[PDB]
Amino acid sequence: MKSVITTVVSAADAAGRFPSNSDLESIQGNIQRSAARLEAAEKLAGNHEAVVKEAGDACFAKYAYLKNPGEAGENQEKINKCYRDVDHYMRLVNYCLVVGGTGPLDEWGIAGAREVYRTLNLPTSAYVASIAYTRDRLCVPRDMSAQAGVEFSAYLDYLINALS
Amino acid sequence: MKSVITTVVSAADAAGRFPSNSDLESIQGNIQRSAARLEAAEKLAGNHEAVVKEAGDACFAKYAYLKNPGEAGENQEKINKCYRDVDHYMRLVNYCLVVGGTGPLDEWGIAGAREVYRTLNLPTSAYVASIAYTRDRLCVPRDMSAQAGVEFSAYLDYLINALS
Amino acid sequence: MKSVITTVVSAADAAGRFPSNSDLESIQGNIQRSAARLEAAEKLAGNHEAVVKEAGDACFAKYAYLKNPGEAGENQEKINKCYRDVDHYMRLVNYCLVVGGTGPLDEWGIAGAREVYRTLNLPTSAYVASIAYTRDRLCVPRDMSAQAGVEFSAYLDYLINALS
Amino acid sequence: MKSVITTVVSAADAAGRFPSNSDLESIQGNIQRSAARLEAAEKLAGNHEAVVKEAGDACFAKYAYLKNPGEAGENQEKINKCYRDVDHYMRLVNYCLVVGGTGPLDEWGIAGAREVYRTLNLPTSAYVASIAYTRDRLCVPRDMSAQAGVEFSAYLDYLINALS
Amino acid sequence: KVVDRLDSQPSAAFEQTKQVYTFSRYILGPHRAVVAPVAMDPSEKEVVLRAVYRQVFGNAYIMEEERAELRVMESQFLLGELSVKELVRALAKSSTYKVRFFEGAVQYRFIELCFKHLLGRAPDNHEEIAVHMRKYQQEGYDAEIDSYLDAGEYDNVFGDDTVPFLRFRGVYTPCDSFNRQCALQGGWANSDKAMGGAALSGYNGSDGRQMSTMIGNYISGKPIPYEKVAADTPLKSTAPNWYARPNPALAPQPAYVSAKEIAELRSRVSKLEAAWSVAVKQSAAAKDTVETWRAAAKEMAAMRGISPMGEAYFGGIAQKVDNGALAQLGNKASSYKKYLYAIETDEVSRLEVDLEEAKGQLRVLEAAMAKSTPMTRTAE
Amino acid sequence: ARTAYPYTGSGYGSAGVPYGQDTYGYKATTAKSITETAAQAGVFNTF
Amino acid sequence: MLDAFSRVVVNSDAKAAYVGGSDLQALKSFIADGNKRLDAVNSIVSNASCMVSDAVSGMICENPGLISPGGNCYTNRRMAACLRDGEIILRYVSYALLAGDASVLEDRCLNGLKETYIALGVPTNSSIRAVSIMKAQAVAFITNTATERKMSFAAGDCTSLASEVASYFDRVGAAIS
Amino acid sequence: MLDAFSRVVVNSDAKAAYVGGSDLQALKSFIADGNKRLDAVNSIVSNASCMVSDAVSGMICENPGLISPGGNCYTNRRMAACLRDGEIILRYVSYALLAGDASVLEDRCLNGLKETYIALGVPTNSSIRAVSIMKAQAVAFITNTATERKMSFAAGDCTSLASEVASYFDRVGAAIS
Ligand SMILES: C=CC1=C(C)[C@@H](Cc2[nH]c(/C=C3N=C(/C=C4\NC(=O)[C@H](C)[C@H]4CC)C(C)=C\3CCC(=O)O)c(CCC(=O)O)c2C)NC1=O
Ligand SMILES: C=CC1=C(C)[C@@H](Cc2[nH]c(/C=C3N=C(/C=C4\NC(=O)[C@H](C)[C@H]4CC)C(C)=C\3CCC(=O)O)c(CCC(=O)O)c2C)NC1=O
Ligand SMILES: C=CC1=C(C)[C@@H](Cc2[nH]c(/C=C3N=C(/C=C4\NC(=O)[C@H](C)[C@H]4CC)C(C)=C\3CCC(=O)O)c(CCC(=O)O)c2C)NC1=O
Ligand SMILES: C=CC1=C(C)[C@@H](Cc2[nH]c(/C=C3N=C(/C=C4\NC(=O)[C@H](C)[C@H]4CC)C(C)=C\3CCC(=O)O)c(CCC(=O)O)c2C)NC1=O
Ligand SMILES: C=CC1=C(C)[C@@H](Cc2[nH]c(/C=C3N=C(/C=C4\NC(=O)[C@H](C)[C@H]4CC)C(C)=C\3CCC(=O)O)c(CCC(=O)O)c2C)NC1=O
Ligand SMILES: C=CC1=C(C)[C@@H](Cc2[nH]c(/C=C3N=C(/C=C4\NC(=O)[C@H](C)[C@H]4CC)C(C)=C\3CCC(=O)O)c(CCC(=O)O)c2C)NC1=O
Ligand SMILES: C=CC1=C(C)[C@@H](Cc2[nH]c(/C=C3N=C(/C=C4\NC(=O)[C@H](C)[C@H]4CC)C(C)=C\3CCC(=O)O)c(CCC(=O)O)c2C)NC1=O
Ligand SMILES: C=CC1=C(C)[C@@H](Cc2[nH]c(/C=C3N=C(/C=C4\NC(=O)[C@H](C)[C@H]4CC)C(C)=C\3CCC(=O)O)c(CCC(=O)O)c2C)NC1=O
Ligand SMILES: C=CC1=C(C)[C@@H](Cc2[nH]c(/C=C3N=C(/C=C4\NC(=O)[C@H](C)[C@H]4CC)C(C)=C\3CCC(=O)O)c(CCC(=O)O)c2C)NC1=O
Ligand SMILES: C=CC1=C(C)[C@@H](Cc2[nH]c(/C=C3N=C(/C=C4\NC(=O)[C@H](C)[C@H]4CC)C(C)=C\3CCC(=O)O)c(CCC(=O)O)c2C)NC1=O
Ligand SMILES: C=CC1=C(C)[C@@H](Cc2[nH]c(/C=C3N=C(/C=C4\NC(=O)[C@H](C)[C@H]4CC)C(C)=C\3CCC(=O)O)c(CCC(=O)O)c2C)NC1=O
Ligand SMILES: C=CC1=C(C)[C@@H](Cc2[nH]c(/C=C3N=C(/C=C4\NC(=O)[C@H](C)[C@H]4CC)C(C)=C\3CCC(=O)O)c(CCC(=O)O)c2C)NC1=O
Ligand SMILES: C=CC1=C(C)[C@@H](Cc2[nH]c(/C=C3N=C(/C=C4\NC(=O)[C@H](C)[C@H]4CC)C(C)=C\3CCC(=O)O)c(CCC(=O)O)c2C)NC1=O
Ligand SMILES: C=CC1=C(C)[C@@H](Cc2[nH]c(/C=C3N=C(/C=C4\NC(=O)[C@H](C)[C@H]4CC)C(C)=C\3CCC(=O)O)c(CCC(=O)O)c2C)NC1=O
Repeated sequence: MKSVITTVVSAADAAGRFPSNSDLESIQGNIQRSAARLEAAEKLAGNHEAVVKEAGDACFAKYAYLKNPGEAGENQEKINKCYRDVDHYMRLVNYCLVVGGTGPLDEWGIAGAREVYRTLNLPTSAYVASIAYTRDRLCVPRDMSAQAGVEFSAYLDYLINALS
Repeated sequence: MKSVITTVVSAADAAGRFPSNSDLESIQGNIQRSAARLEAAEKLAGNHEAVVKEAGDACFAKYAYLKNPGEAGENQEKINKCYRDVDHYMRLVNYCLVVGGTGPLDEWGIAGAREVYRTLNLPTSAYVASIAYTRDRLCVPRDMSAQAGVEFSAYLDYLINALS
Repeated sequence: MKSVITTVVSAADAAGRFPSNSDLESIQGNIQRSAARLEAAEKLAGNHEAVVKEAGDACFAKYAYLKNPGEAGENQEKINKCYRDVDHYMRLVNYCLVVGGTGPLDEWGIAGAREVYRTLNLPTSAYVASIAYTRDRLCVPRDMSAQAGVEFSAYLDYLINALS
Repeated sequence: MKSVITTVVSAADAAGRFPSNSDLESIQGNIQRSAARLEAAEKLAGNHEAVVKEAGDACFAKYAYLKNPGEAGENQEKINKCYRDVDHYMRLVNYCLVVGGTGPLDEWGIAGAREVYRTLNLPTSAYVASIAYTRDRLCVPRDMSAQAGVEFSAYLDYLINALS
Repeated sequence: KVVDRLDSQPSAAFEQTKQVYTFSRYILGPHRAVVAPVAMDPSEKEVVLRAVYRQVFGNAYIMEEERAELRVMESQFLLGELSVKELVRALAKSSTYKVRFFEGAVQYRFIELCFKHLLGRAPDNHEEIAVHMRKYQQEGYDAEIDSYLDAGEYDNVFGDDTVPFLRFRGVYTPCDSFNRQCALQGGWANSDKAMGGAALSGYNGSDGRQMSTMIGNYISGKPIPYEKVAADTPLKSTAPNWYARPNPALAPQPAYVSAKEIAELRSRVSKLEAAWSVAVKQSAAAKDTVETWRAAAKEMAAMRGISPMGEAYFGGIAQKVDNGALAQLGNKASSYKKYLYAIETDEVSRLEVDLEEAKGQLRVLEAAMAKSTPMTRTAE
Repeated sequence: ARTAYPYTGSGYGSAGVPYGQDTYGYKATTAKSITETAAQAGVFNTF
Repeated sequence: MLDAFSRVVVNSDAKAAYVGGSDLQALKSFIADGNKRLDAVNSIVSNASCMVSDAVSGMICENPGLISPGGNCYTNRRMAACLRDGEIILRYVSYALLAGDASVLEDRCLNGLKETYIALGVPTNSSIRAVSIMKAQAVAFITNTATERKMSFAAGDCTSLASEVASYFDRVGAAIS
Repeated sequence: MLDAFSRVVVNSDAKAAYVGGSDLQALKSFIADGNKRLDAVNSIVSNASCMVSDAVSGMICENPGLISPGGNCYTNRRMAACLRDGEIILRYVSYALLAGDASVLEDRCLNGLKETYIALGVPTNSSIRAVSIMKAQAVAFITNTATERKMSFAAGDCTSLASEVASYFDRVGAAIS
């Protein structure tokens, strides 16, 4: 997983160097920013049932054609597997808020997605519709604090940019 | 120069990635630690004409044989060039306190030193004697603050370990 | 070991060739010069006690500061290990007079010396002082013959140039 | 050209070394053996009229079928070019006796011969027949001295082994 | 002996990197060794693969439609069966390497390209080019690639697990080979499809002639002009980024140059070299005024030398200082700092700076004085 | 003679170079103005 | 490559000067609005995916001749390379804005890019236009003046970072010219 | 590369002449003082370590602008590289003196060196001076006229080998010019 830790000690390992002042100095920011980026972690972890529910129907409200026969969400079990994917992506965003980098996203949701979504006819626009609907519904003093909202939206946007 | 900045954007450039949250998070420690590591910079910059003086005679007090004929410090201009080298090394430590990494040291004092000091018969022990004499004479509330003294001693001993 | 033999054999092996007339012609000089370079071998081998003794005290006579506390020759066992090193180097010069090339020197005294002498604070100038003191005390008709003295001094100064 | 000189200074150039005592020692054999190998050089150079004459008719006496129509020596100008080739090979052996190695042979008679002799239907056995006829007609005290005859026969059989 | 062994030799057991690489241009830019570790995350396998595709194809875009070719042979590396050298052997014998670098190329271009891909180096001399041409013409492309990899020079330098990289050796036998190496890799924003001309000549950019320059430089020993080594180069992608007294980076050539400014500059440089060659002889002989008196003043200063603290009362008053290696002889902090302004204070050194910069200004003007007929001029 | 960089001046302490390289301490202005220099340059006509 | 801190170090190393209190006024002001610099870089890398398809399509809806037969953006392969080009330039500009110094821009992206396009036949007029539309998007995203996306920020002024990234973009444009 | 023996072979191959008795008076005289050639090469390679540090330090006390800030020998890395190409040039000159022919000097060391030093910004004036001091050390060590090291030799004359190595050193100097 790419984080603040695993970046600076692989740059040191590739050069064969001991951890210098720069290495130690990079982890000092992992002390300051982790008060903000971890506050969104339990906020998403405790209320993760009202966000998948509110994103999944917004995806089908933007694209009502998916429930037609021959399409991706034609029957009930396909919609059940569709809500499971938004739950998976919100779990990976919850993980990335905890590591402090885009490690778990890039390993478990991003790498190889552009092959399986084209092979199984899953439209990526309907995937980014739910993430964008989660993105604009962030009441910055009500959902979380200000910097926790910044850290949450910066990981939502990253998944949006990577899926498109 | 290896610093907190140039490490995380070359790791991103080698992977072809945009600056992620780890890249931004590494520079947050460059905001906290730069209050301490810059406080030693003007302290060394303003009083650099007493530290070179106090290190140079300690080098010759440990090794009085250098003033013998045929040795490295036999005449006056060689001792004049010897004090200039300690001034050079303290200037590079002053630079490394400002960048925040061991960049200027590794570029301008470390790389290729082990060839020129063996070719021109300069004993490296007499080089590290002056740096060690500067290292143990750090009165931690009197010379500077505590963390500025830690940041100063960590760059002095890096040069000590690299020269030996 | 680099010698006259391992020189033509390795130069041909790399080309996949049989030993040609140049390969045979190179060993003809190993017949002429081995009368001179072997005459110094038993001369150094039989009187190898009066040379280490005369080099070791000349090393400490040039550098009396080594017997100070904290230095390299502060106690008795360190001086005992110091005379052992000059015995080692004269044994390697005795081997190189027998091999005909700088094989045993480059394998057993030269490779990796510049790391251990800097790590253990052994001054290389005090190492080359004893070898130079051996070098200028070669009475060319009294110690050995003329060409044996040339072959001996050419291996002493090779070690001098390699250590500095 | 591969000789005693060009071998030992390319081995030194590939390693980045100055000419050591092995490099000087290899050229000492080029002083001893050059009294013998140069004595055959003017002996072959002064009497090269009859050796080519002697070898050319022995080639056609072993193989009388070459003068048949459709063969290699069917007309007069082809036999004229056939004697020119034995003159070329004896000139290259004369050169190799002067350099002291198989340089000029390997550059000018050996490299690429196995393509042109197969493309132009020149039988290599008829080439080595003349060289073997020159080889067994070496009266070791009458043609030259003993060592010069050894050096001459060692270059004749090298060409014999390379052509077959 | 400042350099012990070269990089063509195998690495010693005492050093982590080669000794030549510690003070060359190796430590500066991204042309470094990328070693695959012995157990790898599926994260950090892609760090190796991206460096391989950056190196072996030599800066190619490679759309993922052109990656579904190589999804078979990458999988043997992702499992951990293929080493890195067998991976570049499998990648060179694939078809996308062939259609890019073999299938529209003159033989000189293909040989000099796989010298740059499979090794970190330029073609050294002509004799090593001819042996590879004759290796291809009798055995084919498949044995031609193994002629590069399966010899001495690959395994002593890269081993089996470092990816190839542009080698900054520091020790060049044929010299020009450094200039050919710097002119073969054209900096960080170049490729071989662009430098080989395989896109302008191609039809809709595909089916391009992979033509080559500098084949007159291989055959005749005629070395590379300086503009391809200083303008677009890995020297400035792996630059030290410092203050050079002559700046080695060339200025872009000016439009509307005249012959009058060239004539006055060529007179200036001829005055400067004549001034330098006479200022040389006076230096180190009459360099100092207190030099004859240096031997005289030492014996006057040798009196009244004392060890402990407090001497030289000079009448009733007690205070005194002395006791200091640099101070015992009257020197101050400014006595060693006079070497740090020598560029603009030494009378000899001023001429040497202004000689080199007048030369550097001169050299670009005759590059601009290669164009004559439809060339409008100004009045400065 | 020496100092590849001679100096200006006259009287004792001189070197052989007039004061200002032509005995002109404060020299007149020879350059033209902006639009003048542009108009004679021949290349900035549209400007 | 260098950054804003090391830039003054090579300036002081040219004269063997210690970095004194005069030099640190410029750098302690670099620390004071460092949070604004991170907040400015985060706004660009968030919409970097829209910025390339925004700019390249704007460059098309101006010079149709690029999608003309024989044109430089006529093939899917050539259109993918142009979209790949745009992203590389946007990546290095965001490196230079994060570092506070333009050094990593003009030895890793622009050094040798002039000949790369000349030798390829890439038309420089449209290359200027694709960079200037991205510059116009950068000043809109830093000053929070995009038409249809507004991002949450602490209140204050940000025209200095906007002028810095505008200074990087015409460096790119003058390099490819 | 060639040597003294093969040099006359390429001269005879240009006319298809056998090497006759006229050509061998130059080469049998090359064998007669071959021991003086080995004794001359051995004196240079013995003090080759002092020769570079002798010459480069002489080039420095010539011109303090090299160790000036921004100068070409200002960094430890640059000083190590200058001490490195002092040794390479001394190595190839000792190759050429051992071979008796200047061929290995000007296709492995000097071919392409001038435009390398032009492209690097290496000042050629000091490059001439570092080679000339090494030339002056070479004639002193061959003729046994060094100030503080004398080597044992058989008595005789050696100005021919000294003039040969002096002829190699200005070949180096005219190449780097
Ligand atoms: C973990 C992080 C986290 C969030 C991002 C929000 C997310 C969130 N809030 C609401 C639900 C709500 N969200 C809001 C908030 C707002 N409505 C607006 O029009 C404004 C834009 C904004 C305040 C500024 C309101 C007012 C409701 C209740 C009514 C509604 O749905 O709008 C819902 C629908 C299900 C539910 O009622 O819970 C969700 C998923 N809550 C969280 O716990
Ligand atoms: C760890 C990360 C992770 C994911 C992101 C998902 C991704 C994913 N989705 C599906 C599989 C599917 N995914 C969807 C989802 C959708 N179809 C749509 O139209 C919408 C865009 C979306 C619902 C909102 C559907 C409908 C299927 C069934 C398709 C099929 O069975 O062929 C599959 C095939 C195997 C399976 O059925 O699970 C995978 C790997 N799974 C994962 O393990
Ligand atoms: C830039 C950083 C910086 C430092 C590291 C110190 C460095 C320093 N202090 C002193 C000089 C001094 N330094 C000390 C300090 C101490 N003496 C001790 O025995 C204790 C170990 C320690 C305090 C805890 C004292 C008491 C003096 C004056 C007398 C002396 O030299 O000891 C000197 C000798 C020249 C001089 O008098 O100034 C130097 C170089 N000052 C600085 O400005
Ligand atoms: C930027 C970093 C930088 C350095 C570290 C120095 C390193 C350095 N020192 C010397 C050169 C020297 N350096 C010393 C110094 C010493 N001898 C000793 O016994 C002591 C260990 C020490 C004094 C305390 C001496 C005496 C010389 C002269 C040696 C000579 O001229 O041969 C030289 C050769 C050129 C010169 O004379 O300057 C160089 C590159 N210079 C630099 O530019
Ligand atoms: C294996 C090779 C070999 C040598 C190199 C010498 C080495 C040698 N000779 C002497 C010892 C000696 N060496 C000499 C020789 C000389 N004194 C001079 O002033 C002249 C320069 C030179 C003769 C030309 C003399 C005269 C002595 C006895 C007195 C003395 O120590 O000087 C010693 C000291 C111990 C001893 O007495 O044996 C040594 C190590 N002997 C050897 O067996
Ligand atoms: C085969 C070749 C070979 C050598 C050349 C030596 C080299 C050598 N010397 C020492 C170790 C030592 N070597 C010395 C020697 C000296 N210190 C000085 O000041 C003088 C220069 C010199 C005496 C004249 C001393 C004093 C030590 C002890 C240092 C220590 O124990 O840390 C060690 C560490 C292990 C040990 O104690 O033996 C080694 C490998 N040993 C070898 O096996
Ligand atoms: C350059 C080197 C060199 C040589 C290799 C010989 C080569 C040689 N010798 C003879 C010619 C001869 N060669 C010999 C020699 C011998 N006959 C024998 O039966 C014995 C085996 C052998 C002496 C031991 C004799 C006796 C003749 C004259 C008659 C004859 O042809 O046999 C011929 C034929 C043409 C001629 O008459 O000259 C040739 C080419 N001479 C040389 O100048
Ligand atoms: C420098 C080294 C060197 C050589 C060794 C020869 C080799 C050689 N021979 C021939 C060419 C020939 N060579 C021969 C020679 C012979 N045919 C036979 O049956 C016998 C084996 C042999 C005579 C004894 C003949 C008959 C030809 C003419 C074949 C042809 O013209 O097709 C050719 C083609 C060009 C030409 O006609 O010269 C060459 C390169 N030439 C060289 O330049
Ligand atoms: C390290 C820095 C770096 C870059 C800046 C890019 C730039 C770049 N683009 C191309 C290659 C290309 N670049 C373009 C781009 C364009 N053509 C146009 O008309 C538009 C103006 C513009 C897009 C906006 C096109 C169309 C090609 C393909 C040319 C072809 O296939 O023939 C090449 C040659 C390699 C190749 O063929 O893919 C390079 C180096 N790549 C890099 O590695
Ligand atoms: C003729 C063809 C043509 C186009 C294709 C568009 C493209 C386009 N957009 C902008 C101008 C812009 N383009 C963007 C880019 C984006 N805006 C967003 O909200 C997204 C995040 C992202 C793409 C998804 C932004 C942010 C601006 C600044 C103004 C704004 O949108 O608020 C500009 C430069 C100024 C302008 O002309 O308006 C152009 C050429 N306009 C055209 O004239
Ligand atoms: C690790 C990720 C990381 C970040 C993304 C930034 C996040 C960030 N931005 C600001 C804070 C700010 N950011 C801005 C910037 C702007 N405001 C505007 O109205 C303009 C649109 C825009 C100009 C570009 C301003 C004006 C402040 C407040 C002043 C300041 O703190 O410097 C602050 C301080 C206030 C706070 O949140 O506590 C932080 C932490 N820092 C980080 O550590
Ligand atoms: C095969 C033949 C061969 C050579 C002759 C050398 C010469 C040589 N030197 C340098 C490189 C250099 N060479 C010098 C040398 C000098 N600068 C001066 O002012 C002095 C006049 C002179 C020393 C006496 C310096 C200072 C550099 C470093 C330039 C830099 O680091 O920017 C380079 C470029 C590679 C590099 O950066 O290291 C080469 C090829 N190396 C070789 O492989
Ligand atoms: C201004 C700076 C300056 C220097 C650093 C020295 C360096 C120096 N030495 C010599 C001249 C020489 N330099 C050497 C080299 C050496 N001599 C030895 O005995 C050792 C073996 C080896 C270094 C350890 C030799 C052998 C000579 C010839 C004269 C002699 O020493 O006997 C020369 C050329 C002629 C001359 O000027 O004398 C120079 C520039 N001289 C200077 O003017
Ligand atoms: C393997 C290593 C190897 C060597 C190093 C040389 C060693 C060597 N040099 C000379 C011999 C000699 N060397 C010289 C040279 C000189 N005399 C002077 O007074 C000048 C200073 C200097 C000129 C350069 C002279 C004049 C002779 C004697 C003449 C001669 O033998 O040619 C001799 C012949 C005398 C003898 O020792 O038996 C030998 C073997 N040969 C080798 O095989």
